[PDB]
Amino acid sequence: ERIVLVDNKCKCARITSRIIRSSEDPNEDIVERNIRIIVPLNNRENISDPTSPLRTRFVYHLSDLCKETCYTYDRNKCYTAVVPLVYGTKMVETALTPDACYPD
Amino acid sequence: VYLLPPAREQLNLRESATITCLVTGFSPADVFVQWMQRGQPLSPEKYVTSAPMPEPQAPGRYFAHSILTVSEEEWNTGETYTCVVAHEALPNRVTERTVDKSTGKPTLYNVSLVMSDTAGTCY
Amino acid sequence: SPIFGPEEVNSVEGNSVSITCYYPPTSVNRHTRKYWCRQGARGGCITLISSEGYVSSKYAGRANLTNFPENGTFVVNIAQLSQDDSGRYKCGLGINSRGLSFDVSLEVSQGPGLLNDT
Ligand SMILES: *[C@@H]1O[C@H](CO)[C@@H](O[C@@H]2O[C@H](CO)[C@@H](O)[C@H](O)[C@H]2NC(C)=O)[C@H](O)[C@H]1NC(C)=O
Repeated sequence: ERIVLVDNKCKCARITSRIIRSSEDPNEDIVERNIRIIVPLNNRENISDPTSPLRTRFVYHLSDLCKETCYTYDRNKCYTAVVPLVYGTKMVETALTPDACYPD
Repeated sequence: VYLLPPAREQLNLRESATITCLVTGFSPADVFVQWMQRGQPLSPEKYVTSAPMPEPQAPGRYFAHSILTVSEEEWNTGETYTCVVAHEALPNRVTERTVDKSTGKPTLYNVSLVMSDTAGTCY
Repeated sequence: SPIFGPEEVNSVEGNSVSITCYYPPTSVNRHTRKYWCRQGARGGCITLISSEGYVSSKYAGRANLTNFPENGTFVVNIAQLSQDDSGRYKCGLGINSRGLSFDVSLEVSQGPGLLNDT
């Protein structure tokens, strides 16, 4: 019944809303803006370079994302960082998350 | 013109609530004052008011008061009770002010912190 | 919410059962965990069988789980039911902690009879 104002899958924010149609009094209703965030406290600040510090601040200018440096691995679109391997050197690909980088 | 809602102490025996249309800081004297209620002036018999009392501190200035004994529910339901002041020291010579329950009530808000209590509900 | 399966399934002891749960046929859902978990009044799914191979210690030989990415499906087969299996369950994918999942109810009852007159 709620109305997802925003669902930002690379900040794990989700502003919904729902008018709490009150007890059947006159129009003394109050609309209601649920919010929800799942901050990781595990990832980098360069989400796609696991050679950086972790994170401390998590800033949500909701104005900005009520409409690109956002910090959760989105499930569906996957990432990578070309990484050297040595068997001689070779500068070669990776797949920084599995089960989504599957060329299928 | 000011206005102070009734004392919470009054709102514990739950009979009557009193409102103080304090008027002050003005000159000259002979201020008439009336109480609106949604464009409806109350009778002057409904309320009571002073005469312009000479102001102690502000020297060449006068002040007065008025009260009205709104009962408990009769204030507890909205009914903003506008208080209007008639004088000659104003651009349009008149002013009015009003109040309700919710003149303040500023942002009461129940934070909650939780751990170690699996409630079987999502988040 | 995007997972779909049968709400309640009933059978009686000694029988087999086979449950199918559905997911959108995208790349990840064709290539990631599926699970069957059991909750209770204690706050948490305990995993019973997984698509990665692990089978619960209490479910060894009893059941298994297979995925048909082409059907956009994964199937759960349970055999040798008992009355100790009746409770609330969930099919789902990915990490158990989130809810990319679907809730299932299960009720097992004994095989009646013994009355040759009926
Ligand atoms: C820091 O992040 C930026 C962008 O988030 C990365 O910039 C590019 O990332 C792509 C990813 O495939 C690479 O192919 C490019 O070569 C990167 N450009 C540059 C100038 O590095 C960047 O790689 C990240 N930091 C590091 C050290 O990789």
